[PDB]
Amino acid sequence: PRVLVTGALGQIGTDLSLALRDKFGADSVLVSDVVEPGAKHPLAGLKGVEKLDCLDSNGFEKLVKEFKPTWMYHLPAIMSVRGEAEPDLAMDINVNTTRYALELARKYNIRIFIPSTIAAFGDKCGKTMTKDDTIMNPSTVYGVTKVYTELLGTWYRQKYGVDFRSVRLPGIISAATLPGGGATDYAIHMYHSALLQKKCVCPVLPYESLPMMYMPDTLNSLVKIMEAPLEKLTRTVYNITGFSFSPSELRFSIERCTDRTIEVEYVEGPAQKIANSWPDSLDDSNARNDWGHQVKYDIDMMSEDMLRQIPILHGLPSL
Amino acid sequence: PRVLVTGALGQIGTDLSLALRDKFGADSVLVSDVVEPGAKHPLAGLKGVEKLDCLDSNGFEKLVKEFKPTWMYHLPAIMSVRGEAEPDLAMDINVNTTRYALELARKYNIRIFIPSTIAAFGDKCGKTMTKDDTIMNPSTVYGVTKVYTELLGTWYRQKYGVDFRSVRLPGIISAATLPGGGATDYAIHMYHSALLQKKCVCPVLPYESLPMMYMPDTLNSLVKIMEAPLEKLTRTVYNITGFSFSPSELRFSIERCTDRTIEVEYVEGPAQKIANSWPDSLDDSNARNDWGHQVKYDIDMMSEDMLRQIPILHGLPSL
Ligand SMILES: NC(=O)c1ccc[n+]([C@@H]2O[C@H](COP(=O)([O-])OP(=O)(O)OC[C@H]3O[C@@H](n4cnc5c(N)ncnc54)[C@H](O)[C@@H]3O)[C@@H](O)[C@H]2O)c1
Ligand SMILES: NC(=O)c1ccc[n+]([C@@H]2O[C@H](COP(=O)([O-])OP(=O)(O)OC[C@H]3O[C@@H](n4cnc5c(N)ncnc54)[C@H](O)[C@@H]3O)[C@@H](O)[C@H]2O)c1
Repeated sequence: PRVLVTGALGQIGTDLSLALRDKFGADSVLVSDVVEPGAKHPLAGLKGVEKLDCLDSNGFEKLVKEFKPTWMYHLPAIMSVRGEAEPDLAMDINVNTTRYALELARKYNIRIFIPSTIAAFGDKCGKTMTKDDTIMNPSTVYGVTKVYTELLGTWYRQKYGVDFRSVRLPGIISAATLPGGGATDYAIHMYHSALLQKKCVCPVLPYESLPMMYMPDTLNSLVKIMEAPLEKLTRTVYNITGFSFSPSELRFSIERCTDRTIEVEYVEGPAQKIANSWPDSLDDSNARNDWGHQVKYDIDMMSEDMLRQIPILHGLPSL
Repeated sequence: PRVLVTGALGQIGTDLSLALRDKFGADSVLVSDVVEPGAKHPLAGLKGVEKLDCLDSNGFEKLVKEFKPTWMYHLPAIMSVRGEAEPDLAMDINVNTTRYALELARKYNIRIFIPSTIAAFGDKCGKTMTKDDTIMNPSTVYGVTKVYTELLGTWYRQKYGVDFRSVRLPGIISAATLPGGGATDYAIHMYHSALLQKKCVCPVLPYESLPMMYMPDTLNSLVKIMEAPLEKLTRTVYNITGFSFSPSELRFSIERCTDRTIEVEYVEGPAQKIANSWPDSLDDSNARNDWGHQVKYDIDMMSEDMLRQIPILHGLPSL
């Protein structure tokens, strides 16, 4: 497998890029992003990490044509909250980069991964154990563009035989890289605002349950879905989930793990109406069945690791 | 009541633009298109006809700014058959023109109608009396872009308060336009063939039912929906239908009228797989109930009208 990741320097890409370099050999992985990594970023100083604007279609084709990837994880998008404030940029990046990637996959025979999201859903979806197949009525421009992503990929599969694969990722939690302007960002800032002990102001309301998942489970599935023989895939897009929580539940979990009575001031934010139009939980039976999606981490295990890891990697108070 | 039409010179835009000039006075109406009207084009010569490529937002804005519409019907799109063969074009037009249209509706406070289509539905929609809210899995790039069109316009309404209105149009019959190799244009080829007493070569399978509507009812409806008080509109996107027929029912209808046999040879054309994935009929009761959508022509009525009108408009043989 010769693998290319676009949008690599972000939350997902960072841990993805490292896990692919580790699993497959730093030689077999090329990675790229619009910016250059800064001084402290985990992929800084590493070979095979290019600067590439996915909107520059010639640059995109030239990187691909030279590297001859066989897999591609196409990760750039503008996410929910920031898309509502910069919608022109979200229409650009999430439609046009997506289109250039599908065309390069076709032209150059690439198995292509594009994440969708629970943001593709909206208030008519069936919010409890949402099925893979249901009414799609997202209420953010982000989700809108990702419904397009899902349908456009599936059409490329049908029309040209392009091996397009996707999963509707839920809230993904990690320590390495701080998230990129979505609603689930609160969780990770709570973990920090527990460490520094400063008042966590949480934009999301306390009992708003969302599907969520910890990064190593997320990394395991990203690869596993892409390892799978095409014949085992009954569809192109799949719900996967780790487990659901509310911000009062994260608060509690971190409150156990630390032995502290930490402060959260629930000052509602733009994220709130966004989250509320999302499902409380997904049915991911079809992924479990088709290609063996599996979770190990529960919410308490996640906190253990998280409070243990931010200090190492970022240098906040330890123990 | 002031009115911009874009893509005003095609099938719908010709009989919409003439209906609107009549009803609301020619000084209220501006029609535009990327192409000039042909000398034999109904709109030839006439005051109030403009040439605009909607891919150029600056010109669209200019025209919009000069004229100052209260209303806009935005009609340009590459439909289903041509889209599969020219997807680059379908994606540019169906997505980008739509984008610039909604933005100008936002910026200059215009009531904006953009039609969707039954082609936004796929094989999972519920093919009998299809509902307004259902699973939307389009088998065409056209269909894919129209779903995006539905969701991006619904989001414009919630985010900025744009008055976005839309209906899913069934197959649309009119004498005023020629038999192009489109998806539902077998119906219109079978009339010209019938008066010419040639054979009809029908690419669509003999008992493929489809939602259809005779233009009269479409122009009535396209206006009824744009005249409605906002508070009556329970939704942004409505199914409307006239009536469903198959090619064999349309055959029995023509022949009842001619009192001759006319012979049709059924083959496979590209239209067949596309039309097979579309529904057999639509539930349009939301459109009846909120804004009084109504249908006057049945299939015999329509055939009688078309038999008359075509020789008149295109030189063909008659009775
Ligand atoms: N992390 C989550 O909770 C989550 C959930 C669901 C889906 N996703 C999906 O995962 C993908 C990435 O998520 P993330 O959280 O890692 O994003 P991020 O915002 O952390 O990273 C996005 C990266 O894209 C890069 N980028 C932006 N525009 C670019 C361009 N034009 N060319 C090249 N690179 C560009 C930025 O440099 C950034 O590194 C997105 O498609 C997102 O919808 C993430
Ligand atoms: N005809 C049908 O039965 C039917 C059914 C369902 C939905 N619709 C929708 O109704 C709308 C109009 O359909 P139609 O039947 O008149 O199609 P049409 O092709 O007959 O007319 C389309 C017009 O768009 C113009 N155009 C193309 N590119 C343009 C651009 N860049 N800028 C400005 N104008 C451009 C074309 O010159 C043409 O005059 C389309 O959205 C179509 O998807 C039509």
